[PDB]
Amino acid sequence: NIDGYFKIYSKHTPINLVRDLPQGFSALEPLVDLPIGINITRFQTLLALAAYYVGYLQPRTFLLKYNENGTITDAVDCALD
Amino acid sequence: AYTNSFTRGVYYPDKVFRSSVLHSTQDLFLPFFSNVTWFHNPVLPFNDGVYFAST
Amino acid sequence: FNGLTGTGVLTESNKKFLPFQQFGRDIDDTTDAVRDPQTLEILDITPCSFGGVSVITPGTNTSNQVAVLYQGVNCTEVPNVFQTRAGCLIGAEHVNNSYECDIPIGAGICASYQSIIAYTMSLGAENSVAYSNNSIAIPINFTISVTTEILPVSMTKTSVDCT
Amino acid sequence: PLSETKCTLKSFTVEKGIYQTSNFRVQPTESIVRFPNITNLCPFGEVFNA
Amino acid sequence: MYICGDSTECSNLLLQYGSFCTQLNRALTGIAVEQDKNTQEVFAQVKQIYKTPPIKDFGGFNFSQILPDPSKPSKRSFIEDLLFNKVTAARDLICAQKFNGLTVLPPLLTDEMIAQYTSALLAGTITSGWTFGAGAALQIPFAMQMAYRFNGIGVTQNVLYENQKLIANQFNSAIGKIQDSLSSTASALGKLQDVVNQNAQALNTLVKQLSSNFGAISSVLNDILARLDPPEAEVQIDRLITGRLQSLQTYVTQQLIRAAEIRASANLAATKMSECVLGQ
Amino acid sequence: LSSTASALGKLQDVVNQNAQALNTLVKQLSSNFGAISSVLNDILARLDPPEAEVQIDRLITGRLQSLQTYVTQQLIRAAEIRASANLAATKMSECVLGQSKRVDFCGKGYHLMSFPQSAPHGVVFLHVTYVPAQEKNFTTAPAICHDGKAHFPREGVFVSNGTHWFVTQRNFYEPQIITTHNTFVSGNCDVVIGIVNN
Ligand SMILES: *[C@@H]1O[C@H](CO)[C@@H](O[C@@H]2O[C@H](CO)[C@@H](O)[C@H](O)[C@H]2NC(C)=O)[C@H](O)[C@H]1NC(C)=O
Ligand SMILES: *[C@@H]1O[C@H](CO)[C@@H](O[C@@H]2O[C@H](CO)[C@@H](O)[C@H](O)[C@H]2NC(C)=O)[C@H](O)[C@H]1NC(C)=O
Ligand SMILES: *[C@@H]1O[C@H](CO)[C@@H](O[C@@H]2O[C@H](CO)[C@@H](O)[C@H](O)[C@H]2NC(C)=O)[C@H](O)[C@H]1NC(C)=O
Ligand SMILES: *[C@@H]1O[C@H](CO)[C@@H](O[C@@H]2O[C@H](CO)[C@@H](O)[C@H](O)[C@H]2NC(C)=O)[C@H](O)[C@H]1NC(C)=O
Ligand SMILES: *[C@@H]1O[C@H](CO)[C@@H](O[C@@H]2O[C@H](CO)[C@@H](O)[C@H](O)[C@H]2NC(C)=O)[C@H](O)[C@H]1NC(C)=O
Ligand SMILES: *[C@@H]1O[C@H](CO)[C@@H](O[C@@H]2O[C@H](CO)[C@@H](O)[C@H](O)[C@H]2NC(C)=O)[C@H](O)[C@H]1NC(C)=O
Ligand SMILES: *[C@@H]1O[C@H](CO)[C@@H](O[C@@H]2O[C@H](CO)[C@@H](O)[C@H](O)[C@H]2NC(C)=O)[C@H](O)[C@H]1NC(C)=O
Ligand SMILES: *[C@@H]1O[C@H](CO)[C@@H](O[C@@H]2O[C@H](CO)[C@@H](O)[C@H](O)[C@H]2NC(C)=O)[C@H](O)[C@H]1NC(C)=O
Ligand SMILES: *[C@@H]1O[C@H](CO)[C@@H](O[C@@H]2O[C@H](CO)[C@@H](O)[C@H](O)[C@H]2NC(C)=O)[C@H](O)[C@H]1NC(C)=O
Ligand SMILES: *[C@@H]1O[C@H](CO)[C@@H](O[C@@H]2O[C@H](CO)[C@@H](O)[C@H](O)[C@H]2NC(C)=O)[C@H](O)[C@H]1NC(C)=O
Ligand SMILES: *[C@@H]1O[C@H](CO)[C@@H](O)[C@H](O)[C@H]1NC(C)=O
Ligand SMILES: *[C@@H]1O[C@H](CO)[C@@H](O)[C@H](O)[C@H]1NC(C)=O
Ligand SMILES: *[C@@H]1O[C@H](CO)[C@@H](O)[C@H](O)[C@H]1NC(C)=O
Ligand SMILES: *[C@@H]1O[C@H](CO)[C@@H](O)[C@H](O)[C@H]1NC(C)=O
Repeated sequence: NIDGYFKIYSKHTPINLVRDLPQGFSALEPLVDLPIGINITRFQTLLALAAYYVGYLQPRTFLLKYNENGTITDAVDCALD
Repeated sequence: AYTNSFTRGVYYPDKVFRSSVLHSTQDLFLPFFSNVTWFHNPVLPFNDGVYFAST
Repeated sequence: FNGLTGTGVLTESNKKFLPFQQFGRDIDDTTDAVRDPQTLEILDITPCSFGGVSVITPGTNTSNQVAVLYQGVNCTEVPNVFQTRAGCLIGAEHVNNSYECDIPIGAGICASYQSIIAYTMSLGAENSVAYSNNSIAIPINFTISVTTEILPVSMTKTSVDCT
Repeated sequence: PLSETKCTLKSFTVEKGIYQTSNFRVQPTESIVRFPNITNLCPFGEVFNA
Repeated sequence: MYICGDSTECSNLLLQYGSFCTQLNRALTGIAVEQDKNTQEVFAQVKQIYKTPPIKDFGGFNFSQILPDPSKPSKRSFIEDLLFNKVTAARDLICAQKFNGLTVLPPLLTDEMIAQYTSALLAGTITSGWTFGAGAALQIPFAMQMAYRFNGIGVTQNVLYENQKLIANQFNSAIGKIQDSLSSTASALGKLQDVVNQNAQALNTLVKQLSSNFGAISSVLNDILARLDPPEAEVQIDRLITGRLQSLQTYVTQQLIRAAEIRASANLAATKMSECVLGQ
Repeated sequence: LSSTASALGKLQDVVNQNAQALNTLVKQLSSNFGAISSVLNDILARLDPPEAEVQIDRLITGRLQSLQTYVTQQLIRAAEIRASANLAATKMSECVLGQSKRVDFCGKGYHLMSFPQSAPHGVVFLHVTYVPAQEKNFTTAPAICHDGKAHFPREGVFVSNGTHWFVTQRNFYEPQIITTHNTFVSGNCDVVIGIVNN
């Protein structure tokens, strides 16, 4: 949520490993941009008749690399080492 | 139950095409080699945007 | 297109834009390709032709006619048209000879008075020495020559105040 | 062109050589403006054609 | 063009800044002319254009590595091909121009005449020694030329005439070794790549300088002109108009400063060519 | 020199460059720079001290920028002239006061002397050079072996006019009869290429 604009990114890719998050890269493409204008602080997930990771977004600088077809192949974190 | 998110959480920042170029971007990203909290009803806070992965 | 402005020449394009991805951009952060928001077709943009203008003259004291050189542009669109690799001349006639030439033009082409002819400059007279492994050529008569050269050493001393 | 050379050099005699006079740009013949389709018109007959 | 393209009010505002558009063009023209003079000063030192004869009786020495090959793309002599391939066609069309008043002019002398000059110098050196720098070239056997050059450093001539085969073999082996030295190592050509990198980076910085607010509302002239009223928008324009002048002046000054040292190096190269090649 | 003009190009170019720089600097003094007028006295006599300072500030900053530009350009030009003066000093010390054995430094040929002459803002040299001509080519030989001993020439080169052999200096045709006094022996004539009996 950026200054009243809710943006949704996503990705659906099959994975070979079944242990944890595999090693590799997978970019995300925007789908929905909605300016409702609600400044949120708590959220939940609902169900009917398991396991979901959660991470927090922080300001940073990256160095993205684009291939010949405009798809990110890799990125470098700037203030790491 | 912290897990090291190796190289996950990178998205296209802007609605612009680019080919064979290296781009320096400043946006809300997930820092590399960070900790993700494994979960299993439990409500979670929403600071400024959440990266939600699931099986 | 979709608010962004500019001036250029539009051409059909065959790039590989991603379905959600609108328009391209060059290395120097300059627009290079666009997607038209009516039929979703890739399109290319070329900067419009522009360039300097030069005048080649043989001197007012000699004659009163000149040639006009348009640097750069492929001169199909310019209001004896001779096309070179640096713009194109107007007012000079091409020849198939090569002379050690007067004032240059560029890219090996140069022009001179005769009535303003443009050609390709020649390095010099061509000769081949008759080399062998059993003969030497020795001079018999010498000459003494005098050569002048000019070297500046200083200029005028000028002082400028502020107040 | 000779008169332009004389004016830009600010003299009545020009020696042998090449001089630059000005630059030229190909002016735009017309303008093109493009916008997406005009959908989802506001309902105005509810408060007018009622 | 660079300060503000295709705008009328911007041109009217710029016209009141005096003539801060003419000395820039004059300085750039002076640099461009001096660049052609630098190239003309070094190579153009031979009167005629000599060529090597089909005779290849050089006493054992093998110059085929450096003599031009007729069955070549541009009559270049093997080594020059490696030199050109190790540095990062040029005839396709005329489109070397950017969006915002950036033009690149072609050099007066193309590579063909440079190759012809070098070939003429080499052929004169081989078939005439140092006699082609003073007056007219006189033929002389190559072995005798080597003998006199040995005599020029104190070593008597009869060293050559009794050790010709060993010296020929050593020369051929050295020419063979320089081949591998040039082909394998890429860091050797480290003085011709710096100029290209510096010029490209300077031009890139100049282009990227355009998208800066400089204290105005936006970095695009059209939006400011078409969103503010004329009587008020004048103040915002004359911040960009002041920033672009500073950027362009900085670029011009840096170009002059870095061209001075190139001129010095070209003069040194001319001296080396005139003294080390045409003589001993 | 008396008839053909336009030979003193460099000095004229220097003078023209300096004069044109001064002219543009002086001409720059007549621009509004966004103020009301290009003369201080008019603004001074028309406006009031509290609100006449903005125009003066604009004029001051514009003129200061122009003056800085002129000074920098003059510094570059002075450095170039310094380099030229250093070269002229070297030539004066090395060619006038002696003889130059380095090729194509003073003239096109074999140098003999020079004479300096003054000029409005520089110096002019008059190099005297030696240049040969009227070529003629003979047949040569590396060394001549007699009585089983291979003789080489002390200083010169072997030539022949069809029948006989002579020793000549390199840069002039002076035939001399071959003698033990101007040839030195070294080894035997069995490993040299080009030995000629005589
Ligand atoms: C960029 O897109 C092109 C498609 O235009 C990709 O080229 C295809 O590559 C696959 C993989 O071998 C081939 O099976 C197709 O035949 C290719 N298409 C052609 C030749 O038209 C190219 O690989 C892509 N580059 C990437 C993803 O880096
Ligand atoms: C707006 O409406 C027009 C029709 O009025 C759409 O044009 C169609 O475009 C598709 C491909 O994009 C073609 O296959 C159809 O033939 C077009 N229709 C006609 C009648 O020619 C257009 O796609 C719509 N959307 C936009 C953004 O313009
Ligand atoms: C040096 O000797 C050579 C060969 O004997 C001369 O070269 C040729 O001279 C003939 C004279 O009839 C010309 O027809 C040829 O064209 C010459 N060869 C070439 C390649 O031009 C040469 O003239 C002699 N040198 C002098 C000064 O007479
Ligand atoms: C060497 O050159 C000089 C000058 O070129 C020759 O001297 C000339 O000889 C002719 C005939 O005797 C005279 O008419 C000229 O007046 C002389 N010139 C001068 C400057 O006095 C000289 O003969 C040549 N030597 C040889 C061997 O050819
Ligand atoms: C309300 O009804 C009127 C009467 O029909 C509409 O006006 C006409 O509508 C038709 C059909 O769209 C058009 O072809 C005519 O050009 C309209 N004429 C005028 C004078 O408007 C009107 O569009 C309807 N809706 C509203 C909001 O007024
Ligand atoms: C001069 O050197 C060249 C090397 O460039 C020699 O040419 C090579 O000779 C070897 C020996 O058989 C061949 O295997 C190569 O294929 C040749 N290469 C080329 C490009 O020709 C040449 O033989 C040498 N000549 C002399 C007289 O020494
Ligand atoms: C100047 O432009 C013309 C055409 O615009 C060039 O001539 C060729 O024209 C055909 C037909 O349009 C094109 O397919 C070719 O690509 C053009 N040639 C090239 C090299 O692009 C002409 O060559 C251009 N002038 C120069 C010096 O390149
Ligand atoms: C080569 O030079 C020699 C030496 O000058 C010539 O032989 C002399 O010729 C003259 C008359 O031409 C005789 O008087 C002498 O007796 C000869 N011998 C000597 C030792 O001087 C010879 O004729 C010349 N050959 C040619 C072809 O010019
Ligand atoms: C100058 O070159 C010629 C031709 O290359 C040499 O003559 C050759 O000498 C060798 C050595 O005995 C013979 O095997 C060849 O048959 C000769 N060639 C011909 C065409 O007869 C001559 O020896 C060389 N002279 C010098 C001093 O190097
Ligand atoms: C030069 O003279 C030498 C010695 O007089 C010659 O060498 C021998 O001469 C004799 C007598 O004519 C021959 O029978 C031999 O065959 C020669 N060679 C040897 C190895 O003894 C030589 O032939 C003469 N000519 C040259 C060109 O050297
Ligand atoms: C976001 O929170 C601030 C206070 O932290 C609040 O003033 C603002 O209104 C919120 N944003 C929205 C869109 O309500
Ligand atoms: C992740 O957690 C481990 C264990 O508590 C800790 O050592 C590490 O520093 C943490 N890293 C981050 C980025 O929080
Ligand atoms: C014009 O040129 C001719 C030949 O170059 C010359 O004789 C004449 O003096 C020149 N006239 C002027 C006024 O320069
Ligand atoms: C030069 O020669 C070619 C063919 O030899 C010919 O086509 C061309 O017209 C000639 N150029 C001129 C200016 O006559």
